[PDB]
Amino acid sequence: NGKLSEHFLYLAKELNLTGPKVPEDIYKSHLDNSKSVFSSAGLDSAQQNLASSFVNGFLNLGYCNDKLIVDNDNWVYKTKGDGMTSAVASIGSIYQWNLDGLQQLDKYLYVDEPEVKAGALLGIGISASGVHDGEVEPALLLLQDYVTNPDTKISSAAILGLGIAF
Amino acid sequence: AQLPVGFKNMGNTCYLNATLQALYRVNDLRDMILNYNPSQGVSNSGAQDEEIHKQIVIEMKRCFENLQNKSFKSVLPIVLLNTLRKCYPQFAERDSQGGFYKQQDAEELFTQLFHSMSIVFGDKFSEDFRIQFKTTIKDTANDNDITVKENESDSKLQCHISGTTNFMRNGLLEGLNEKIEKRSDLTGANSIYSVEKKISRLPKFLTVQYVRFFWKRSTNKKSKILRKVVFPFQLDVADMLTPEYAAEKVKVRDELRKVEKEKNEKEREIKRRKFDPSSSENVMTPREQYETQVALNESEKDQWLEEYKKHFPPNLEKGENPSCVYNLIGVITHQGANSESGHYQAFIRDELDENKWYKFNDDKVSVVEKEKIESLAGGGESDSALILMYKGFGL
Repeated sequence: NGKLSEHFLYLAKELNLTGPKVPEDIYKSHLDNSKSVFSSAGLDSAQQNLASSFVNGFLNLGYCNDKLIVDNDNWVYKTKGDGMTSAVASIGSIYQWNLDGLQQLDKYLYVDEPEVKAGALLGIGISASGVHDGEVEPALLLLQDYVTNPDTKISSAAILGLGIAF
Repeated sequence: AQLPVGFKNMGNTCYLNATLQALYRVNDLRDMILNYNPSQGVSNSGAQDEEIHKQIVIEMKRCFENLQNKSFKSVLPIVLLNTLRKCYPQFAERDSQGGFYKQQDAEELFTQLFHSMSIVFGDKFSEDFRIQFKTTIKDTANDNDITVKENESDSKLQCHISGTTNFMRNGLLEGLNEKIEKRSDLTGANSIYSVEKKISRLPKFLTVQYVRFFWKRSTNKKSKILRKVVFPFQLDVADMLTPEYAAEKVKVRDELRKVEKEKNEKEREIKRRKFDPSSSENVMTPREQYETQVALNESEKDQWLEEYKKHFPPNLEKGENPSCVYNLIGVITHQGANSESGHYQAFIRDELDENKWYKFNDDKVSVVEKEKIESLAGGGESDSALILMYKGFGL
């Protein structure tokens, strides 16, 4: 980009296509075929109560609709401990490789526990990977503010996040 | 209730262990023992060893409470044994390590224990083991002479397995044909008598003692009758019962059948719950749900037993079995012909599942089946019954 942008046959299409924005778009077409699932696996009670939540994430690799499962705040607050952190990050993994599904994560970022704030930031990292040269919703916009907050857990999720997304 | 466990051994007390677990598993017997306090005293002052007999009973209390406990495989039989030596010189006998006691005949121990409970409780303990017989005494050569006893009775029935036998069942028949001779020829010669007993009144609890220890004359050794026997799980005694007594028993048995089915109906519904996981309750092992269910079951079973007993006619007398069927609850088996240092093993039918049995090889617990006990060939090839303990159905 700059060679292409100097010629200016079209500015936008070339930037998008050099950038990873077109790689986000082709996948959207693909998902429909492979079939969008709300499928979860994992069992209740004890340390599996933590697992089942996380596992929904891993099973919904790449960009997938699992919007309605996520929309329940029940499952998220039902996780315990440090496991709460991993839950919010894994919601980002449902929405891996794509901006769309930011909104659910932002909610966690403001509310309750220090634990879920760190989780929200890590997950926003995982999701925003589908950009680095589209420069459409930069990672930097979200991620600056939490470096400044001196709490160690919050900052750590966030400055690792920057590393992944760009 | 709570599962039975290891019974502390310490060498040469094998026989002693086996008999004690055996008595415990009888439901009635356990409670009376638990409910024994020295305040109620001996119910007979006909015995100069009245105080000692109280003391035994108390040490068995100790043992029983601890046996039940899943925690304690200790029961401390060190003191109990000491007490036995004082009470009876049979048990002071036989040189050994530490005290003098060693391995013995579980048959000897069982008769002596029996009197101990009998004196403390009185006639209540007794009626629950009294067997009446209408005994006909006919000389084989003089059949014409027939002398009849109607008030003959005994606490214990002998199964003779000497003479042609292949089964416990056959041996119960041969056991009625004891043979005795009589110096009088006013009863017709010095010939053997056929002595034929029919049981005209059953006790709640039936004790079978194998008679089989003898000195084999020809080899000049202690021996025991080597002949095969096989003991079926379910016993039926309908043939030995005099017809007139038998009819009443078949009718009673039917009310009992109904309860046995409602007991096994709600039993199945237990197994399902455990099979499934615990689902949501959140950061919990399944184990905590599960223990609770195990507790329900033990309660439900005692409750079902009480239903059989309440439903029995008020015509039924205490010290009569309701029925003609009995269920096998305890097998004291013996191994080795010598009992001078033979070894005793114990099989005890599991409480929580009657279906299952625990083999208690002294302290050491291993799981076996009810079937495994049926499949025994008996004799000396395998462990073989010396004392069998039989429990009236539903008690």
